[PDB]
Amino acid sequence: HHHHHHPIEADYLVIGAGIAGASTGYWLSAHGRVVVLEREAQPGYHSTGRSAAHYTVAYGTPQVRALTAASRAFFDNPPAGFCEHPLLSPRPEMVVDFSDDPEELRRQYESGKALVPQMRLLDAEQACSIVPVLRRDKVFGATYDPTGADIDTDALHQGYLRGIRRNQGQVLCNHEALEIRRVDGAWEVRCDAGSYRAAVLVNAAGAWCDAIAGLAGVRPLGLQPKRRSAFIFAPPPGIDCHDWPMLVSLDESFYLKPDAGMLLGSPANADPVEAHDVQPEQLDIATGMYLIEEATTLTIRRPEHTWAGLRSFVADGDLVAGYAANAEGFFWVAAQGGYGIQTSAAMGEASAALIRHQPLPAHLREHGLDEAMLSPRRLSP
Ligand SMILES: Cc1cc2nc3c(=O)[nH]c(=O)nc-3n(C[C@H](O)[C@H](O)[C@H](O)COP(=O)(O)OP(=O)(O)OC[C@H]3O[C@@H](n4cnc5c(N)ncnc54)[C@H](O)[C@@H]3O)c2cc1C
Ligand SMILES: N=C(Cc1cnc[nH]1)C(=O)O
Repeated sequence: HHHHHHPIEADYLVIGAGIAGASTGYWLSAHGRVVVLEREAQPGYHSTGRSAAHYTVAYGTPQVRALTAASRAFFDNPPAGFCEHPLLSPRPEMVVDFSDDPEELRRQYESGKALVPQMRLLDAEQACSIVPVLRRDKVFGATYDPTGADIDTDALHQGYLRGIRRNQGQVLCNHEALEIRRVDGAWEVRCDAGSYRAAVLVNAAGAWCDAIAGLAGVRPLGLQPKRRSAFIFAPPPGIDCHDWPMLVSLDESFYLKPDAGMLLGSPANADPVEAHDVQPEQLDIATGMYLIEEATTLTIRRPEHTWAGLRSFVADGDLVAGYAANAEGFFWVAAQGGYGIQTSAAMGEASAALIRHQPLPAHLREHGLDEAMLSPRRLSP
């Protein structure tokens, strides 16, 4: 009984305009009519706007590391017109053993080196030379990856969205998917002012991917959102930290990285929560500050910024890009975990190819990617 606009027909409806939907949409948009439906007034209000903006190959499961490695070429050399400035800035990563676990440190070095030939094994004095605020008594060695990079996430994200629009796609904010139904051979999404129809529904809804499946009547993946908090604080007078690496503890108890002229800290937490607009917890922030003040000579007065975001995982820690079994046209782009920005070029290209029933492009297969490794079918016996 209330007015709605006539339905809009497309080839692919993408739910969510974060890095997952934007990257998938970007690679789809040259081939057909893309409509991206985003709940919020802005596309990057949830996880894509809350990251540490870093690129690190030796991080995550083997599938994650391949997706990340395979994304570098786009990031370093994107198409003409994609963006105005470089997407990556040099930022090596140093993983420091603060718990005296040489066997773990060696395992991570050998593992890392196998993918990153320039990775180095450092002794405690070498780690303290690189970040001189480290407490030598607390340091037992480190790994060092000279190939790490900071990512200009806003430029990357906006580049994907602009690409969609240049290919006559639509990116519609304030268009929460409220209902989803298979109607006359298409998926039909009701938003508050009108509905959208396409043969393909691309579920790129971040921590809400299983909620979208629940609207559609599609069996969910078992996605678990996990809260991670972070904060920005001023370095003490006299400390010039602008060229420090990203510093991470071996057991992921905290990390620390320069953010221009400030420092970004985090307790690197993973507290399981429901999908929601997540806020930082005081205990998260206090724990991160405590651990930084114990590992280093830094004293932290009060943060300039605090936030938290959701890193969402399925049971095996791997990303998901594939059609749902037994649910025609429903395509998952999910389980980005702590890796959705640094994997986005490979995930977007792969997902788009698979949506289109195409082979994975050579450069992706050469990095050891295949359809089965990405598929949600692997979560099932
Ligand atoms: C503290 C922290 C540090 C991190 N560090 C890094 C890092 O250094 N590098 C890295 O690669 N990753 C990092 N991550 C991970 C990265 O943030 C996520 O993997 C990535 O942002 C997930 O993108 P997404 O598109 O899946 O999710 P989101 O960006 O959350 O996008 C999903 C979108 O779906 C929309 N949506 C949900 N439901 C609906 C609906 N009903 N209708 C319409 N739209 C809907 C949401 O509003 C949202 O905009 C970090 C994350 C955190 C929190
Ligand atoms: N991905 C991160 C941080 C990161 C470190 N190096 C690259 N990324 C996270 O906190 O999920």
